[PDB]
Amino acid sequence: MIGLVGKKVGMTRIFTEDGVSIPVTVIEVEANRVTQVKDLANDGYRAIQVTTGAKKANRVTKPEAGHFAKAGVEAGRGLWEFRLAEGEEFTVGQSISVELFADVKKVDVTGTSKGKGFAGTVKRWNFRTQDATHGNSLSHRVPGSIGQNQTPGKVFKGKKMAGQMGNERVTVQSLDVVRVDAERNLLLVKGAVPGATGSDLIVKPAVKA
Amino acid sequence: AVQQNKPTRSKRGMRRSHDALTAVTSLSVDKTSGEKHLRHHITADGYYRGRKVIAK
Amino acid sequence: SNIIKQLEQEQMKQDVPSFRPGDTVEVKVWVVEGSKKRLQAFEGVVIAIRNRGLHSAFTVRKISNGEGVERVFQTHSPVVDSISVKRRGAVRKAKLYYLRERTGKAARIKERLN
Amino acid sequence: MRHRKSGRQLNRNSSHRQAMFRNMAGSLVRHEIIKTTLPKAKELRRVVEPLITLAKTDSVANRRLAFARTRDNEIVAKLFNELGPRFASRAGGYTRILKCGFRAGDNAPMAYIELVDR
Amino acid sequence: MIQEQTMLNVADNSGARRVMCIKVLGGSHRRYAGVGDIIKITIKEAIPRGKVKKGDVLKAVVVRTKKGVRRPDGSVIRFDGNACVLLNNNSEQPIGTRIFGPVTRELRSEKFMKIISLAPEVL
RNA sequence: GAGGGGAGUGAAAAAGAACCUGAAACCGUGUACGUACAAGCAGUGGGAGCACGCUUAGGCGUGUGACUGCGUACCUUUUGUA
RNA sequence: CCGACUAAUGUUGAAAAAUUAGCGGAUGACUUGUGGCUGGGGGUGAAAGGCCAAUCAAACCGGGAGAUAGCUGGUUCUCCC
RNA sequence: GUCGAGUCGGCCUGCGCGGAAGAUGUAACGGGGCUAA
RNA sequence: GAAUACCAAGGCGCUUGAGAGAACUCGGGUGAAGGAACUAGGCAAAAUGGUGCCGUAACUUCGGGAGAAGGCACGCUGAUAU
RNA sequence: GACCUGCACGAAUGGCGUAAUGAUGGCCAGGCUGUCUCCACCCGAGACUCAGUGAAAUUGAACUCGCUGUGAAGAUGCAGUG
RNA sequence: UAACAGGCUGAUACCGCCCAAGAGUUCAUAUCGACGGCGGUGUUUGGCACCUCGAUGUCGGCUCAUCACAUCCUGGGGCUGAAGUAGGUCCCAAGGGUAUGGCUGUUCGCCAUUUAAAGUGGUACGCGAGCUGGGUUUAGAACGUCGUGAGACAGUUCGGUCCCUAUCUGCCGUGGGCGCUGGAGAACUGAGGGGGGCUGCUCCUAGUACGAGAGGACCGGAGUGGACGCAUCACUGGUGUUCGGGUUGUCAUGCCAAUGGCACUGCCCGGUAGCUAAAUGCGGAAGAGAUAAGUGCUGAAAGCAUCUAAGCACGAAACUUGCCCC
RNA sequence: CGACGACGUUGAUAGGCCGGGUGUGUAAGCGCAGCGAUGCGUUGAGCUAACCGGUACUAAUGAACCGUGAGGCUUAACCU
Ligand SMILES: [Mg+2]
Ligand SMILES: [Mg+2]
Ligand SMILES: [Mg+2]
Ligand SMILES: [Mg+2]
Ligand SMILES: [Mg+2]
Ligand SMILES: [Mg+2]
Ligand SMILES: [Mg+2]
Ligand SMILES: [Mg+2]
Ligand SMILES: [Mg+2]
Ligand SMILES: [Mg+2]
Ligand SMILES: [Mg+2]
Ligand SMILES: [Mg+2]
Ligand SMILES: [Mg+2]
Ligand SMILES: [Mg+2]
Ligand SMILES: [Mg+2]
Ligand SMILES: [Mg+2]
Ligand SMILES: [Mg+2]
Ligand SMILES: [Mg+2]
Ligand SMILES: [Mg+2]
Ligand SMILES: [Mg+2]
Ligand SMILES: [Mg+2]
Ligand SMILES: [Mg+2]
Ligand SMILES: [Mg+2]
Ligand SMILES: [Mg+2]
Ligand SMILES: [Mg+2]
Ligand SMILES: [Mg+2]
Ligand SMILES: [Mg+2]
Ligand SMILES: [Mg+2]
Ligand SMILES: [Mg+2]
Ligand SMILES: [Mg+2]
Ligand SMILES: [Mg+2]
Ligand SMILES: [Mg+2]
Ligand SMILES: [Mg+2]
Ligand SMILES: [Mg+2]
Ligand SMILES: [Mg+2]
Ligand SMILES: [Mg+2]
Ligand SMILES: [Mg+2]
Ligand SMILES: [Mg+2]
Ligand SMILES: [Mg+2]
Ligand SMILES: [Mg+2]
Ligand SMILES: [Mg+2]
Ligand SMILES: [Mg+2]
Ligand SMILES: [Mg+2]
Ligand SMILES: [Mg+2]
Ligand SMILES: [Mg+2]
Ligand SMILES: [Mg+2]
Ligand SMILES: [Mg+2]
Ligand SMILES: [Mg+2]
Ligand SMILES: [Mg+2]
Ligand SMILES: [Mg+2]
Ligand SMILES: [Mg+2]
Ligand SMILES: [Mg+2]
Ligand SMILES: [Mg+2]
Ligand SMILES: [Mg+2]
Ligand SMILES: [Mg+2]
Ligand SMILES: [Mg+2]
Ligand SMILES: [Mg+2]
Ligand SMILES: [Mg+2]
Ligand SMILES: [Mg+2]
Ligand SMILES: [Mg+2]
Ligand SMILES: [Mg+2]
Ligand SMILES: [Mg+2]
Ligand SMILES: [Mg+2]
Ligand SMILES: [Mg+2]
Ligand SMILES: [Mg+2]
Ligand SMILES: [Mg+2]
Ligand SMILES: [Mg+2]
Ligand SMILES: [Mg+2]
Ligand SMILES: [Mg+2]
Ligand SMILES: [Mg+2]
Ligand SMILES: [Mg+2]
Repeated sequence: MIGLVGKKVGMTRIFTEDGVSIPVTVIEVEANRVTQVKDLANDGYRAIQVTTGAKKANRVTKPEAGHFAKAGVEAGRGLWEFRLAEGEEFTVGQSISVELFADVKKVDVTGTSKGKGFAGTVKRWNFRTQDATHGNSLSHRVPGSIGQNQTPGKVFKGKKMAGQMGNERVTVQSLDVVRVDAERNLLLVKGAVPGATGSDLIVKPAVKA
Repeated sequence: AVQQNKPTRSKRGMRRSHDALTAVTSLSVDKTSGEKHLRHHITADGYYRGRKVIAK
Repeated sequence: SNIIKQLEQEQMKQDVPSFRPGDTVEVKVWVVEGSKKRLQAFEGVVIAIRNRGLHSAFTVRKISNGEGVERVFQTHSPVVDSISVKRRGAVRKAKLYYLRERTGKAARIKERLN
Repeated sequence: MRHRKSGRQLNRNSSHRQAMFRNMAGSLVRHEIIKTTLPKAKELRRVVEPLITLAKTDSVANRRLAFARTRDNEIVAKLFNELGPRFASRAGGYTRILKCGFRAGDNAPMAYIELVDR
Repeated sequence: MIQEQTMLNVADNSGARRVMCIKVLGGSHRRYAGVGDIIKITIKEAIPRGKVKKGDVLKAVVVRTKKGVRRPDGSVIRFDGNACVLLNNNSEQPIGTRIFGPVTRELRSEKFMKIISLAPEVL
């Protein structure tokens, strides 16, 4: 099943009648405009490419503008692709809105996780700290050993060490759909989703179900 | 920790392959005084975007 | 953001009485014991108030059956059926955490005559 | 990480920064134009402009608030008697920063910061 | 939020006054016991003529914690101290006949209905 | 200012006082060729291509060296050393 | 003021023994300035082989002196048998 | 008593089968591959 | 009090600066719940901390132990007393 | 704290006690805590970037990969291979 | 030319197998296996002296691991002296998982209390240019003991300096160059690589099947946890020297009043955003393919029998996918 | 650090400014009561960072720079 591109508005709660507070991420899903349909004959696979939102005209380059104009669709802020299932058909220029999730119980949400910059092994990999005291010399958050001896005489590939953390694609799976609000272009899902307020999100019906 | 072998002049040059300075691509011309200046900076004679901002 | 403020405004209680730290309040909360739902009162001094729109909260301290207990209520939660001020207290701080180290006479709060 | 945080440390402690910007706001009010490093000029906006906004409303309490900041009654007097009136109809942006190259001693990026109607 | 070495007050008349958690039961590397959780204890102080003696090793169920419990609406209930009710090591039923101070609805279970019945107040 | 370019002296200033000759290590600028899918004592045997130049107009000379066979420095000490 | 019990730092140091937080003595067998005396198998030592000019199970400088070294290293152009 | 071409279990011998678990990586033909290579 | 804090007289900002606001190191501040479970060892850190008064055990060489332990009061204003 | 089976105590190279004293050795408790469960955030000095100055140990020469094997018997440099 | 580690060896050690006296009511072979026999590993105790004495830091802890499988748990299976429950024994299986404390320098061990389980080994008895430095193994001192004595003792006791700014390989991240054949902006495909893969308890099926009873299931389903991981900040909280306040000493702004500086942010009480765990969402799977041990169908060679030779079907956390990231 | 994303007057990119929120907890001044410390009123006052909604006041300058001008050979399938 295809998904939709939205935007992380933020989190709030829904109080139910029986006194449960449901933490929800509010996702603004404006209409997704189909900009290109890809088929097996021309592209080797079946997919739709969509756009959403809007971009200032002088920020749209002539190549991107020609691509939008061929679809007869106003320019959105980006282009995202969704693979098509067997019973799935779409037309160029078609608008797809958040009522797509009207009957969907659970969704997978993909965003770009917040960026922690250069992270140490303690933060990045949950390495334990060495002694704060008891004689420890300059080695309180340092990684410890990184290998063996002469055998093997090298560090193994994939060794956990300090480095860039976050600012990467992350998917959180099978979040409850709390509410679909077609009039306000809003999807509320229970729980946290990746990324900072205002960032793009990709929402698809849950793959695990 | 220190080298076991003397690095070559070749390796020294390869390392310095990123050390070259970059010249300012273009200077700007004040519309009133006609003098050259760094873009978004005032001129030597106290002009910015045609206005005599600083005297003396 | 306007979107989230709309979503929260639609959920907010419109009948919340005014109260201040140091007031004695009685909170009636729903308790479900089987298919039976009934109201249970929790009465004590307000030692903290968090003013945060739909997410507003307040903390009530009481000595109950020989034990000090604090309950942090979510103001706009349907679990809270009603709030009523039993006594206006006169204090000067926003947060009355110092009362945690007071008992009896040293824990008294002057009434706010107004 | 410094997400959403505001303010430059400027390789100083807070008390030093506070004193420095008190002095520098005094100098800008006195001379109406000063040369400093670009980052310091950008930080100085956030100190001087609220002082002018405060000076727009002349009262004993506002003069005392201006004195608690500034600690200079000549500066306070200039604020309330001249700058507030001069800027009475200007909604913010009482200062202008003009980049002016690099310092000889340390290649520090430099700028003039001036009052907009100087 | 009780762990090994935590001292607890006693909310029953079993005769113990102070006990110490020596194991959080019910899981490998399990760190903490909360309200409603069963711990292994040693009695560190006890009144002269009670049903239990200093140095006995037995079980207890935590019934009050400073960390407290959360409720479905997000509210919390916190207590000024940590307290437990001593349980027979095999049957895991209370040793005492009276329960002191308030307890919480988290103890409403088949195993701890007796504590709910005896408690003066359930929060 | 330092330093330099001229002018002049001188047989000579590339004898200018940081001064006869002015080697090598080491560091540059210029030109030719090679070099960004390629694994190791860096050479050696084979070898295309490019550039420059040669009195017979023919191949040759000089420089470079794609690709390819083989190939673990030297001394010392040792039964024996990459 | 005289010391130097613990830790961290520093360890191509700010320093060839320190800095910082703590620590001991602080009218005494105390501590300090100036000058004096004891000299190398000798001095001096509330004694650790401690100290005797960043040197101590025999100071430093010069001399015997090129001690001796059955040990280690090194030993320089070519070709022929 | 019943079917119509062999049946049985000892020996000697050629080639093979099991017995046969190890640590960075195939890793006990130098490799590819080979039923002959 | 020659301690300490802030100042006077007086003398100084320590002869590289400017930015940034990663890991990690150094020197510090604070920390939910727990409270020595850390570790060779409470190393380090945290803690105690003043004055007056009340009160203070075994033991003892009759001096001590002892500031044992433990506890109470403490600012400001007015009067007693311009 | 006892027992005595003192491998191998013992009476001025003193025996056994001993109040007081000790930056002395061992053990236990109250308090206290980031010592720890289990780390989080923060303030500063470095680390990072720009401008100025400008070291060091080491160094046969280097066109300085992994693996399995070989081999002066633990290989970037040998073989095969990735 | 010894002590450490490597190397060679494998007597010794550990593991496996062969024969089967006998135990096992009966019955060698459910389980065990005498007297003897044959191997595997490199794994203990050793042997040797090949590498290093112009130096290859040697116990234990900490941090961080990585591999083997002779498997501790979880998974699949045969036999049982397997009624059930729970066991024994062997086979397959390395995906993931696989205690915290008291004592002691300990490793180990014993002990307490957990757990589904608390695996066994290799990796310079992995890891000190990563930490420690309690132990061993300098100089001080003392005891016992030996010695006439200087001194000595894998006997004991109290004390006792752990350096290195990373050139190369490697590894975690992150750019610059050129290439990809006119140049450019985008969206992709997916060769290939990495991550992930754990599990308890409760309830139902069912007090059923089994069983004289005591007890008490398979198969299948439901919920809720421990540990781990990813994200996030709505909630609960920490921090919050950039916000507000209280307060001690002092100095100043002429003074009063009001303020500012300094004293660890002077000391404190609160606390915004952000960052964050103790906070709260989510995950491990299902399914599919090909299999292991194992079970079979049909079936001759060998008129029978036979899961196998021809053919055909099942079969596990291993393998290939499915899920996530590059 | 490079990098990556947004924005550059046809503009909400940042600062300021306006409104709000949040936090602290009733400013200053004046008045009243009290011999006074102080209390009370004006007053939930004053102040309020990194937050939310807005706003061209300030700063994001016209330019300039780089990058080119129809893109190899052969063969095949076609279009002429
Ligand atoms: Mg970031
Ligand atoms: Mg730890
Ligand atoms: Mg050190
Ligand atoms: Mg440290
Ligand atoms: Mg070497
Ligand atoms: Mg460089
Ligand atoms: Mg910001
Ligand atoms: Mg600096
Ligand atoms: Mg200060
Ligand atoms: Mg001249
Ligand atoms: Mg001559
Ligand atoms: Mg010359
Ligand atoms: Mg090439
Ligand atoms: Mg290739
Ligand atoms: Mg070769
Ligand atoms: Mg030899
Ligand atoms: Mg050789
Ligand atoms: Mg001394
Ligand atoms: Mg000191
Ligand atoms: Mg004394
Ligand atoms: Mg003294
Ligand atoms: Mg001696
Ligand atoms: Mg000396
Ligand atoms: Mg002599
Ligand atoms: Mg002689
Ligand atoms: Mg000689
Ligand atoms: Mg293998
Ligand atoms: Mg002083
Ligand atoms: Mg910092
Ligand atoms: Mg630190
Ligand atoms: Mg602290
Ligand atoms: Mg804490
Ligand atoms: Mg606490
Ligand atoms: Mg405690
Ligand atoms: Mg311990
Ligand atoms: Mg431990
Ligand atoms: Mg200490
Ligand atoms: Mg302290
Ligand atoms: Mg004796
Ligand atoms: Mg005698
Ligand atoms: Mg004696
Ligand atoms: Mg520099
Ligand atoms: Mg190479
Ligand atoms: Mg290798
Ligand atoms: Mg090898
Ligand atoms: Mg050996
Ligand atoms: Mg051996
Ligand atoms: Mg020999
Ligand atoms: Mg060796
Ligand atoms: Mg050597
Ligand atoms: Mg096996
Ligand atoms: Mg595998
Ligand atoms: Mg799998
Ligand atoms: Mg243990
Ligand atoms: Mg203990
Ligand atoms: Mg080792
Ligand atoms: Mg090991
Ligand atoms: Mg070290
Ligand atoms: Mg090492
Ligand atoms: Mg000695
Ligand atoms: Mg993987
Ligand atoms: Mg928030
Ligand atoms: Mg808080
Ligand atoms: Mg604070
Ligand atoms: Mg403040
Ligand atoms: Mg005053
Ligand atoms: Mg001052
Ligand atoms: Mg001062
Ligand atoms: Mg048959
Ligand atoms: Mg405001
Ligand atoms: Mg105030």
